[PDB]
Amino acid sequence: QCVNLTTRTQLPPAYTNSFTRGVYYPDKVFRSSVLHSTQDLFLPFFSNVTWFHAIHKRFDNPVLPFNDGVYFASTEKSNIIRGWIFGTTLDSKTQSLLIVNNATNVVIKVCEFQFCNDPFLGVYYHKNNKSWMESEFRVYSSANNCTFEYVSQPFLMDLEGKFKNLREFVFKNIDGYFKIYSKHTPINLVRDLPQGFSALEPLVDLPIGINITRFQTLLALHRSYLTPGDSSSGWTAGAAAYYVGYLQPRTFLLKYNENGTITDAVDCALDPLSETKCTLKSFTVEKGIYQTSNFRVQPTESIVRFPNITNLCPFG
Amino acid sequence: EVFNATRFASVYAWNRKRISNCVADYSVLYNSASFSTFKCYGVSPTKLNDLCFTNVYADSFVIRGDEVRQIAPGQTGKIADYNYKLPDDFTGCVIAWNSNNLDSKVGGNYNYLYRLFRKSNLKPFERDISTEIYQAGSTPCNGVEGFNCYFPLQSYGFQPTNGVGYQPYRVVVLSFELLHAPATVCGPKKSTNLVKNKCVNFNFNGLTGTGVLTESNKKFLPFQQFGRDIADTTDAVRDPQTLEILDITPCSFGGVSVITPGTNTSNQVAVLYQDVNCTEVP
Amino acid sequence: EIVMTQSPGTLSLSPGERATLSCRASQSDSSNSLAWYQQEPGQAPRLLIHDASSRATGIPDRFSGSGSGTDFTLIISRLEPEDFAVYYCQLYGSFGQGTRLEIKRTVAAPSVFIFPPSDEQLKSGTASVVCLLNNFYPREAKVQWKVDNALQSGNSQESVTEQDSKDSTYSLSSTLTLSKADYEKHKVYACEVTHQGLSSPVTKSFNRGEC
Amino acid sequence: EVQLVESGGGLVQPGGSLRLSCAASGFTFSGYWMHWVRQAPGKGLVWVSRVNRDGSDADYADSVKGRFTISKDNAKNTLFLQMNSLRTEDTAVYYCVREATTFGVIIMPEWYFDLWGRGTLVTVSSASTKGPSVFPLAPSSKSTSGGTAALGCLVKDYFPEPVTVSWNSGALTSGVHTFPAVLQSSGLYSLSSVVTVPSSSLGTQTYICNVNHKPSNTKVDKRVEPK
Ligand SMILES: *[C@@H]1O[C@H](CO[C@@H]2O[C@@H](C)[C@@H](O)[C@@H](O)[C@@H]2O)[C@@H](O[C@@H]2O[C@H](CO)[C@@H](O[C@@H]3O[C@H](CO)[C@@H](O)[C@H](O)[C@@H]3O)[C@H](O)[C@H]2NC(C)=O)[C@H](O)[C@H]1NC(C)=O
Ligand SMILES: *[C@@H]1O[C@H](CO)[C@@H](O[C@@H]2O[C@H](CO)[C@@H](O)[C@H](O)[C@H]2NC(C)=O)[C@H](O)[C@H]1NC(C)=O
Ligand SMILES: *[C@@H]1O[C@H](CO)[C@@H](O)[C@H](O)[C@H]1NC(C)=O
Ligand SMILES: *[C@@H]1O[C@H](CO)[C@@H](O)[C@H](O)[C@H]1NC(C)=O
Ligand SMILES: *[C@@H]1O[C@H](CO)[C@@H](O)[C@H](O)[C@H]1NC(C)=O
Ligand SMILES: *[C@@H]1O[C@H](CO)[C@@H](O)[C@H](O)[C@H]1NC(C)=O
Ligand SMILES: *[C@@H]1O[C@H](CO)[C@@H](O)[C@H](O)[C@H]1NC(C)=O
Ligand SMILES: *[C@@H]1O[C@H](CO)[C@@H](O)[C@H](O)[C@H]1NC(C)=O
Ligand SMILES: *[C@@H]1O[C@H](CO)[C@@H](O)[C@H](O)[C@H]1NC(C)=O
Ligand SMILES: *[C@@H]1O[C@H](CO)[C@@H](O)[C@H](O)[C@H]1NC(C)=O
Repeated sequence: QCVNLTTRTQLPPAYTNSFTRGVYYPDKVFRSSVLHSTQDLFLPFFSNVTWFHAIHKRFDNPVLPFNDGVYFASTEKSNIIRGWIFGTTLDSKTQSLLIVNNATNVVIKVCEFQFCNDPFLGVYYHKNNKSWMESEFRVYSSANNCTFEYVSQPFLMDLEGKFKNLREFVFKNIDGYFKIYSKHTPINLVRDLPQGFSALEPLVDLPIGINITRFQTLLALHRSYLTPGDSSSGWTAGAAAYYVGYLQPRTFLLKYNENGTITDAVDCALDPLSETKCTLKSFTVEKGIYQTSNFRVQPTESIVRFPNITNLCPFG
Repeated sequence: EVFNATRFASVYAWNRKRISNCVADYSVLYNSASFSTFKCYGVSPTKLNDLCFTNVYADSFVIRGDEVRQIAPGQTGKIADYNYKLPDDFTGCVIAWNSNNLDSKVGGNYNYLYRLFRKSNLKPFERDISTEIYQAGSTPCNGVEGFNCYFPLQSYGFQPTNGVGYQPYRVVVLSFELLHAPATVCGPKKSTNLVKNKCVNFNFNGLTGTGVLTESNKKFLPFQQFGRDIADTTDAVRDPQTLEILDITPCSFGGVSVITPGTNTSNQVAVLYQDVNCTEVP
Repeated sequence: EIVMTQSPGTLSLSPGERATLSCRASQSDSSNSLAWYQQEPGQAPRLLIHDASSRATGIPDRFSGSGSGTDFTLIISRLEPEDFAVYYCQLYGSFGQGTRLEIKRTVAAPSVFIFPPSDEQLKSGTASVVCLLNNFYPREAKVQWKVDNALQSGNSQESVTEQDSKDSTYSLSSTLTLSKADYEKHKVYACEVTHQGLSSPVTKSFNRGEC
Repeated sequence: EVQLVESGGGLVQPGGSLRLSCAASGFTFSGYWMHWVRQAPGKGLVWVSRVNRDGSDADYADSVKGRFTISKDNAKNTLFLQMNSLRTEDTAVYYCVREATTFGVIIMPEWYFDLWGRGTLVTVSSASTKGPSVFPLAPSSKSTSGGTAALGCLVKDYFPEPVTVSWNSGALTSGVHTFPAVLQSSGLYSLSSVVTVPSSSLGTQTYICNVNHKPSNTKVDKRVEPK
């Protein structure tokens, strides 16, 4: 069943500085007490991250374009954020990736789904037994021509209705492989992402193999007893916050401690001090003058000057 | 799961099953001696266990003994032109075996059917099902029964006791796709017993080298496979079957110096093996 | 479709002398797929030989035969007092009629007794006259009824018994059933037994009404 | 161990229906192809039908086509044979037998039976159960030859399944002759069981015959008079 319901308030999206967040292990190579420089698709330090709300009413889950690599963060305790859908048309014509972390299952199917324009979930909390059970499964209408299937061992979930845990994800789809990097960390503040540095470990490498140019986030509803309206305008749920950033081709300096974990990082093309630190392969630079790069004036226009002749050649 | 099954589809409506995301062992199938016909095109039967592929298409059907050669590139006949056609450059293998004692019914078996007449040629990997009665003369057909209007479908009639050319044979065709894509099906990879404290070659998940493997005290994170040094040199590897960290030490080597006085003073010489323990010299 | 004709139909043999059993298949495309069985009359068939060449577990080394083509022959090296059974051949879609093996013995003179219906039988409404051949060998004879000094057939039933093991002999019992209205008309009822081992056929006459 | 237990069968009027079951224990019943066969009284074994591992493909014989259905569920672990519109020539004892499966790359049935279960007797007739009628068969003078003699009994109009007989509570055999029953007109099974006992022995011990009739539990004992 496809349901298109919108009763939310209208407000422009917010933005935040990404800070020193969104650093993932570029490779499975162990390094101890070694400063290593890599050139990959990273989130720039202090980037402009987009901020989305799911307060009670806001249910903003827009169809954002999927540029090369996507950074994702989520702070919540009601676990309304479930999964993501990836594709080009988000229609039956083209293959689309679908990942759902529902009540008890974590499912990953790449299929030519006929997605409803407003995909979501829904949980009924019956007071007869004081249990939450997902009564609404409304994301796609048809599932045909399935190619890759992968289900993890089912894990039951509380599904409480209401910002103490942070789930950081990096989705990078290159060379026919969709790479997921994940990191779960306890967060005390309930309004903004922390300034502390965190390293995102690889989670799963799915050989999916499609153009991914527009990704969407799937949320769930927690209608228990507060909604008297029909199931087209009346709903209720908890609070959620998720941030979306874009990855760019960047050169980074990564610091490994003796245990092999990334404890610090430096974005080379951020500021002259950072670029100098990258050049010296060190996190501390002594007093002095260091040559780092070359400044070049970039061209502004293009001019073409050809003879004013117009007669066509006698190729006929 | 697909070929132990007791049901095989009709040739004109054959069953195609896709195979992906697994490891395929063709050598064990080839070694087993219970099949009476095996041939391949574009590849030799002995090498499939060493190749990787992106998709496998399994076609299953049942045909008579005297028709098994029709499933081949560049072939013509009733099956090749009305039921099942494959391209001239078809890359794969056609296998067939005796199922006479399993797919026959008394007085001719009508549960299995083939297309006798069709209006056009069959494209490779083209499946068609139709029921309009064929027209061959000057009498209306395609919905009406007249003179010389015959159904464009016919039954083998697999009798329980027939000649080898009429007994039902289960034919399975494996179609292979060499398209540029991440491989999903490959031959099973094999590992040998680990040996430590010796100068021995190693191939750890594609990391190849020579050295001495020793038990190490390092602590990889539970996603890393091998370590590196400051100068980007492989120095530790996690074993893929024991999840154990092994330090890699280059095999002892060095220069050989011949300390000697003048040849006219004496011929006695001494040999210096640089940076070599005397136990490893012999 | 296939017919398995077993030859000979009945083979008689001494307890020690050997023999062979032959089977003919109508359509000889079995490619040496054949099975042999030995079944006592009172218990299930037991497997003897698979693929017509090899022997299964528990089969003695005596059972060993081989055959090719339409003529499949199974040989038995020696004999013991256990072959009082029926040998059956098996193709995938057919079976044999069966061949019985009998222990030979010297010819025995049958002894026939005639029992008339009793009074309890007399009041029921159906009269049965029974003839019992006892201690008779070998298994081939004919029994005839003479009612009112005239033979008749198609009205009596004959029954045979499996040969005993203690002394290798059998018995045959035959009953003639009729209504009382027909029974009272006649007065003389005789039983004639014919046997190739007898010098003359044996006649036994009975008078109705006892004495 | 490994055995097959047959259930069902018995008396049934012609043109009726019946169900036969074969319970299995001790072996993987799903993976083996199954067979049903029968044996007429005093005749050879006659094959009936097949069934696959899942239980969908059968090749019912020409004698049993159209009116016999075979079913094989894997969970309940038993085999079924349902018969409709039974005719008189089908009076027999049915066995259920396995088919040798090699378990290899192909299951590859070998068209051979390895284990024979204990079957049941099925009888089709228009008659009904009735009590047997008995009367002693004691030779009189001029009918008994020599010191040794034979003494026995004839049973008549005994329609149901075969009955067993004994003498003196089965305390002696003296070479009992079984005399298997025979079928006559109007559906009657009859047998004359006789034990060879010398005639010059009656008078000091009583001779009692016991027709142990199990089906309808009509146990009868008879006394033989020397006439
Ligand atoms: C092969 O010849 C064709 C056809 O040329 C025409 O017919 C010949 C028999 C002679 O009589 C020619 O003189 C005559 O032009 C050539 O194709 C032609 O290409 C030209 C240039 O692109 C086309 O002119 C344009 O066409 C469209 C309108 O149709 C507009 O873009 C312009 O207004 C302009 O007229 C011309 O239509 C086209 N001819 C035809 C019939 O479609 C061709 O160039 C020549 N081969 C080579 C290699 O030069
Ligand atoms: C991968 O698929 C995407 C999704 O359509 C393609 O991107 C679009 O390409 C068309 C080509 O006409 C452009 O007009 C659109 O603007 C593109 N979309 C975006 C968001 O940039 C892309 O071309 C595909 N690539 C290949 C190699 O097939
Ligand atoms: C982020 O985007 C918002 C859009 O309103 C803008 O106000 C802000 O200055 C941007 N920050 C940057 C580009 O650093
Ligand atoms: C878990 O698996 C079941 C069975 O395949 C599936 O239908 C379901 O979607 C999954 N769980 C939930 C809670 O949706
Ligand atoms: C999946 O396959 C069918 C035929 O097997 C094909 O027609 C179809 O295009 C594919 N599905 C979709 C949703 O495009
Ligand atoms: C490294 O790991 C050890 C345990 O192996 C731990 O005691 C130590 O604190 C870690 N060092 C750092 C700098 O985190
Ligand atoms: C064309 O070329 C002529 C000859 O050089 C020049 O005089 C004239 O200005 C040109 N015209 C244009 C429009 O450029
Ligand atoms: C399969 O993999 C596990 C994980 O490496 C390993 O412990 C196990 O021994 C492997 N099985 C083998 C080598 O037979
Ligand atoms: C070796 O020794 C002799 C005697 O001392 C000396 O004369 C000669 O030159 C020497 N040979 C060389 C090649 O120096
Ligand atoms: C040679 O090997 C022995 C035994 O392992 C070791 O104790 C010793 O230190 C080594 N010698 C040198 C010079 O490294």
